[PDB]
Amino acid sequence: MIQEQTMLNVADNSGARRVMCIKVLGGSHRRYAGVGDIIKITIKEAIPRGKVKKGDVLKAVVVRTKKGVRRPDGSVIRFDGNACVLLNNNSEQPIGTRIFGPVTRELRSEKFMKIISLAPEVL
Amino acid sequence: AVQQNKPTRSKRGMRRSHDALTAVTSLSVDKTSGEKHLRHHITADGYYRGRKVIAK
Amino acid sequence: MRHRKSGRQLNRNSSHRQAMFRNMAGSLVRHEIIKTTLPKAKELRRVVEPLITLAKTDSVANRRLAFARTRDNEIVAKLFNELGPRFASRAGGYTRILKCGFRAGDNAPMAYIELVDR
Amino acid sequence: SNIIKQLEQEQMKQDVPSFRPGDTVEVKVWVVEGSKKRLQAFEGVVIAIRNRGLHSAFTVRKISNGEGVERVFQTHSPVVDSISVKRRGAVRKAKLYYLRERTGKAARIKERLN
Amino acid sequence: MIGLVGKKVGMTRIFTEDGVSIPVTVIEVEANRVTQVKDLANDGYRAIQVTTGAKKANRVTKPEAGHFAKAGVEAGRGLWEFRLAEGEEFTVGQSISVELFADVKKVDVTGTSKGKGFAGTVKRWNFRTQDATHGNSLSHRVPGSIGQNQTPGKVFKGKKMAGQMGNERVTVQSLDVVRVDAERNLLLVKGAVPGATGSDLIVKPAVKA
Amino acid sequence: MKILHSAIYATGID
RNA sequence: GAUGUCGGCUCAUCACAUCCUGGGGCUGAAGUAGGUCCCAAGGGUAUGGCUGUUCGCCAUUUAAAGUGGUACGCGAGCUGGGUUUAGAACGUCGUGAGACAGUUCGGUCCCUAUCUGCCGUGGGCGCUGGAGAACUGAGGGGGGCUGCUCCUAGUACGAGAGGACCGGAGUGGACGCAUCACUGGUGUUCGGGUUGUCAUGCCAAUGGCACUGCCCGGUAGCUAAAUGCGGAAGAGAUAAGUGCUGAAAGCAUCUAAGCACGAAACUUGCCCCGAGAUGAGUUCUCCCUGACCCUUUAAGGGUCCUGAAGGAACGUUGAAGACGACGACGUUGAUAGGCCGGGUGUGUAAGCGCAGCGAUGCGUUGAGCUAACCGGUACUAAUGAACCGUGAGGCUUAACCU
RNA sequence: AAUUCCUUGUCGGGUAAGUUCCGACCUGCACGAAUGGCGUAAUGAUGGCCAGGCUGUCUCCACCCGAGACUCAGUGAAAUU
RNA sequence: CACAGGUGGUCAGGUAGAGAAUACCAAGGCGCUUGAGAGAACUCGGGUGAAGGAACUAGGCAAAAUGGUGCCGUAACUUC
RNA sequence: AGCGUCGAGUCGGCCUGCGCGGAAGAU
RNA sequence: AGGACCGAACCGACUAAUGUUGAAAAAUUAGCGGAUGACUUGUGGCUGGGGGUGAAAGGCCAAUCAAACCGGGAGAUAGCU
Ligand SMILES: [K+]
Ligand SMILES: [K+]
Ligand SMILES: [K+]
Ligand SMILES: [K+]
Ligand SMILES: [K+]
Ligand SMILES: [K+]
Ligand SMILES: [K+]
Ligand SMILES: [K+]
Ligand SMILES: [K+]
Ligand SMILES: [Mg+2]
Ligand SMILES: [Mg+2]
Ligand SMILES: [Mg+2]
Ligand SMILES: [Mg+2]
Ligand SMILES: [Mg+2]
Ligand SMILES: [Mg+2]
Ligand SMILES: [Mg+2]
Ligand SMILES: [Mg+2]
Ligand SMILES: [Mg+2]
Ligand SMILES: [Mg+2]
Ligand SMILES: [Mg+2]
Ligand SMILES: [Mg+2]
Ligand SMILES: [Mg+2]
Ligand SMILES: [Mg+2]
Ligand SMILES: [Mg+2]
Ligand SMILES: [Mg+2]
Ligand SMILES: [Mg+2]
Ligand SMILES: [Mg+2]
Ligand SMILES: [Mg+2]
Ligand SMILES: [Mg+2]
Ligand SMILES: [Mg+2]
Ligand SMILES: [Mg+2]
Ligand SMILES: [Mg+2]
Ligand SMILES: [Mg+2]
Ligand SMILES: [Mg+2]
Ligand SMILES: [Mg+2]
Ligand SMILES: [Mg+2]
Ligand SMILES: [Mg+2]
Ligand SMILES: [Mg+2]
Ligand SMILES: [Mg+2]
Ligand SMILES: [Mg+2]
Ligand SMILES: [Mg+2]
Ligand SMILES: [Mg+2]
Ligand SMILES: [Mg+2]
Ligand SMILES: [Mg+2]
Ligand SMILES: [Mg+2]
Ligand SMILES: [Mg+2]
Ligand SMILES: [Mg+2]
Ligand SMILES: [Mg+2]
Ligand SMILES: [Mg+2]
Ligand SMILES: [Mg+2]
Ligand SMILES: [Mg+2]
Ligand SMILES: [Mg+2]
Ligand SMILES: [Mg+2]
Ligand SMILES: [Mg+2]
Ligand SMILES: [Mg+2]
Ligand SMILES: [Mg+2]
Ligand SMILES: [Mg+2]
Ligand SMILES: [Mg+2]
Ligand SMILES: [Mg+2]
Ligand SMILES: [Mg+2]
Ligand SMILES: [Mg+2]
Ligand SMILES: [Mg+2]
Ligand SMILES: [Mg+2]
Ligand SMILES: [Mg+2]
Ligand SMILES: [Mg+2]
Ligand SMILES: [Mg+2]
Ligand SMILES: [Mg+2]
Ligand SMILES: [Mg+2]
Ligand SMILES: [Mg+2]
Ligand SMILES: [Mg+2]
Ligand SMILES: [Mg+2]
Ligand SMILES: [Mg+2]
Ligand SMILES: [Mg+2]
Ligand SMILES: [Mg+2]
Repeated sequence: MIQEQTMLNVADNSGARRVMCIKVLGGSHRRYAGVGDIIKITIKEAIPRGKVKKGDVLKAVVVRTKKGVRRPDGSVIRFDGNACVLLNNNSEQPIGTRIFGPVTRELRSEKFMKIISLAPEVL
Repeated sequence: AVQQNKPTRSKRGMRRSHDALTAVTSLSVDKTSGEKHLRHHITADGYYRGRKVIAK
Repeated sequence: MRHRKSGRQLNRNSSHRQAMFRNMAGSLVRHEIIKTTLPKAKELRRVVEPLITLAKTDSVANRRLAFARTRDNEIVAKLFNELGPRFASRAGGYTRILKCGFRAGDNAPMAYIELVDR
Repeated sequence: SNIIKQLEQEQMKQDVPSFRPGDTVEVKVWVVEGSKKRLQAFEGVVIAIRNRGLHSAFTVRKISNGEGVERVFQTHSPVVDSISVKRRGAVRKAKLYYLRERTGKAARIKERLN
Repeated sequence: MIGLVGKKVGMTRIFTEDGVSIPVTVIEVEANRVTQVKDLANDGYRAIQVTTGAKKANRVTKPEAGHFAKAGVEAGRGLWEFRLAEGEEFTVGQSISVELFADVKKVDVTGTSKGKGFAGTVKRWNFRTQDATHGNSLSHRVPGSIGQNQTPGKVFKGKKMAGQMGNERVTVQSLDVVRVDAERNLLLVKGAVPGATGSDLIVKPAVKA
Repeated sequence: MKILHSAIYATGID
């Protein structure tokens, strides 16, 4: 449940540390983005030497949310923070080579198989 | 907001046509005492359905 | 909307309602018959009869619960000494409501609420 | 009432172990990842139990990879395979939501010996 | 074709072998007894009148008692009608069970929605509330403007305002038939249906499916 | 906002 | 002898000179993507930074972010940032008081709705004996949006790059209707922790107050952020357009005689209201089968007897409700309260015993308490009655039976 | 610039995006030295801009507690015409 | 006006508290001259709220938030 | 006119009466 | 010691909401400023209308102020309604 102005933490070694959602992509008047939804983000904080720099406009996919995801049986998996993985603006592929923290099965798609493989745990 | 013209006694009576009161349809009679009373209400003397429920 | 809800506000807040019902329960236990407005009697039915059900069994814990709910040692003693044994066989209907017309100062529907064994 | 009671009691598991909030439990769930079907283990402290019969659920909190994850399992759901109580905890509340702001020595729960 | 009249029992869940939980509504559809069959000659159209349930003898009025006596069936809690499709015929006194939906995949459920009473514009028509601060004066959930300064100089018919909400006939279409328990006279359908517990529902085969 | 005599606000066209 | 203005918010409504979706002609139209013109108003038709701004520029989206009218729609619906009172200052003008299509700081927005209009809900009478139900449908309203992926197919086309039409599935955004099974919110009517103080003689245990004193959880109900469903398929008649046959005009020609197609536009099909539809409709069932007297002697009045079906009234009430209205019951009774059992929530009550100098811990004990929940129970309250409502229901003309 | 019409002057910083803000340039329509010029610590219910925390200000509202609104009994106005 | 306004001096209990603040009480005084019901929209005064956190707005208006004592520690600038 | 053939009219210009298109707006 | 600091009484009135036929012809609630001084307050006295007083707003001078109120000139005058 990520809208505009929402701050997220990066779950990859792309150099960023904190990003802000500036647009929820995927339709007109679309309000929220859950796990597995591409968003347009800007970089607020970054490590001194990394692949990305502060003030860059990129795309990202949300991997963890406090709202959580719901399973067909009615189960819900809630995390303690909102995390996303930075993606290339054109190819929409991960920038870093590592993923920090667990992810969910909602990313089990042909597009994010790299994230699934690099993730430590998939719960 | 206020009226632009004075309403008539005809309109006043038409509005008041729904203000008529309704009288009581019937009054129950106690079996033991025989006094008239409202249904499901005790009598003035203190009787209800042939029993002196209260004193006076 | 008040679907499937119980309890009369009676134009009062919770503390005033609780204090008024405590006083009215004490008066009803003391006098075995009281005259009051019909909604007040209907709401009293739901707080006086559980007190007699509690007083049916005599114990220190029950006496302390009755004291916490009534704040009158005379009322607690009467409940656990007379009303308890009197209603020991009876289950449920310890009170009766008799509608007695309307009040004079205001057109308030009045009624008498008493004990069935009186 | 009786109809729904029968319809729900004809679907309830009879092998559910007895656990209390503050107890460490491990739950086996069917991943069904791709064609294969395997069992995944989720171990953590129970912080909330909702006892509504067939609609019963329980919340388990686990610190995984430096991130706190809370998962709510339906007790009678077929996806849940087994629940095992690894450790018993001593708490005085039905809900342990205060553990969401504690980590490390502050999140420790005394064991219920007897 | 024709449908059946049942009672809403409540909502529950069904767990499938693959872990999916289906929210279902329990509908108690007992035997419906045919009281009158209408034809194109006497009535001008083809439909069947049915009754279900039981009613107190001291409250069944004499005209209704005579109608049920002519029908030959026991008095129920009401009377409903279903139009007959071509090639469909029923006899007076015939009993129809929940087995009619044995092969039906999707149904339409008609009921009376729960009454909200007098509701405001925000609740009834999803109107946006005005600002709660920044100087707003006694205008928070008010509708706002309802017309134009002139031309037409009036309010149009059908203007969205406050009024009675709910307590009206509502139909939900294309609900999956989860289960048809003939022994218990039960129909389990996926989703939610209008009304509260104990309300009368009319379940028909889907028309848009 | 200026208030004229007779307690009426001065909202005249200018 | 007064028609409140710019912008913003809420709520809209109409036109088509159409932004997207839809259907076609031409193309300097190979395909994809375009340009122009014609038809088409059913639906839809962004969020932010700056600025009082409309506008505009910029960032990022979308199928699209249309153009206009409606007192440049809308202040007896809100705001008051701008422009227009009184204060003060800068630049400039004047000797000055003072003044600038100049900037800057600050600066009271009243109205209980009579009529029309609109949103809901009732009373009266009528519909031609009265009453209880179920319907038909003249008419009216609601809804109609669209993205992406896959198959056909890397096929048609194309030197390559690139890349289809038609057709068929899946999954989304926005909107709308329901509902509380799940996930949550609330839950001052349930349980517990705790601070200060007062009181019940005192210890213990409780209660009042301090925002529910502060909090921690939480039943039912309501509810969204939660989960079910929907936009249709089909039919008829057509717009632009495309045709067959065919003369006027031996040819030609979609047309003048005929015939076949043709769109989210129209009428249906889907949902809801609906016989005050005074043109007041249809079907089923139930009830009333006395006497006498006057007359201005007829659709007349009066008296005695009779009071049916049904309704109204009263009481207990509802997931019905502002009040009416609507629904379930009234002893041949589960309508409400209480009571019993269970469930839920909270969390191991009080008393007693033991250990410790004590705070405190342990056992009895998952104890005690437990609202609106579930299944039962006639203990309490739903009284016998009385009231309204009648006694076979007009004339004429036809068709049958007699 | 409390002064600049052109003007949202030009460059830089801050923001994804800044007609406001800050630092400069000087092309000062129309600054300027007691109707004082330029600085200035502290002070200000003073004007403008930014950041952390905070939140129903908002996305987008939901529920609850009270006082009216609603019904009953009593008393009983006003503008306007 | 039997009107949420204004009006000088004097007295100064207990517990907690720095205190004449504040909360609860004592002596003393009072429940404020219409009541009774129900628990719609809407208005007023409040409580709570998932995820986000100024995206609202002319403007963080209003709300929310901080808040005591003791100790450690505290920058540019400065008229010290 | 049609494809030498063909077997009754044909080709246009002028003046005129009445007609058609050009012709889209907001309750 | 301080026209020193925080903060009650006391003195003011910066913001918002309510009210605006009000409880009130300027108030209530929640916040807000000063609070040993150029402070505040009780009683009595003085300054009178082209005059008074004014840390200056054309502010105040009995709910009235770019010339108070009362009586008179006076039935001012009104090419206006
Ligand atoms: K359109
Ligand atoms: K007007
Ligand atoms: K709930
Ligand atoms: K104990
Ligand atoms: K200048
Ligand atoms: K100087
Ligand atoms: K100041
Ligand atoms: K102060
Ligand atoms: K003078
Ligand atoms: Mg009246
Ligand atoms: Mg109830
Ligand atoms: Mg009242
Ligand atoms: Mg209290
Ligand atoms: Mg309702
Ligand atoms: Mg809004
Ligand atoms: Mg106001
Ligand atoms: Mg307000
Ligand atoms: Mg207006
Ligand atoms: Mg006039
Ligand atoms: Mg057109
Ligand atoms: Mg259509
Ligand atoms: Mg803009
Ligand atoms: Mg900003
Ligand atoms: Mg206008
Ligand atoms: Mg317009
Ligand atoms: Mg305006
Ligand atoms: Mg202004
Ligand atoms: Mg001035
Ligand atoms: Mg106003
Ligand atoms: Mg009128
Ligand atoms: Mg429509
Ligand atoms: Mg729920
Ligand atoms: Mg439930
Ligand atoms: Mg409680
Ligand atoms: Mg003690
Ligand atoms: Mg007290
Ligand atoms: Mg007190
Ligand atoms: Mg709580
Ligand atoms: Mg909860
Ligand atoms: Mg031809
Ligand atoms: Mg042809
Ligand atoms: Mg049309
Ligand atoms: Mg019962
Ligand atoms: Mg206790
Ligand atoms: Mg228990
Ligand atoms: Mg710049
Ligand atoms: Mg100067
Ligand atoms: Mg100076
Ligand atoms: Mg009255
Ligand atoms: Mg008084
Ligand atoms: Mg007073
Ligand atoms: Mg004083
Ligand atoms: Mg005090
Ligand atoms: Mg209320
Ligand atoms: Mg409020
Ligand atoms: Mg709050
Ligand atoms: Mg929140
Ligand atoms: Mg939160
Ligand atoms: Mg934050
Ligand atoms: Mg903004
Ligand atoms: Mg904005
Ligand atoms: Mg503020
Ligand atoms: Mg506050
Ligand atoms: Mg013409
Ligand atoms: Mg000082
Ligand atoms: Mg002021
Ligand atoms: Mg104050
Ligand atoms: Mg100070
Ligand atoms: Mg101070
Ligand atoms: Mg001046
Ligand atoms: Mg004065
Ligand atoms: Mg003069
Ligand atoms: Mg003279
Ligand atoms: Mg004169």
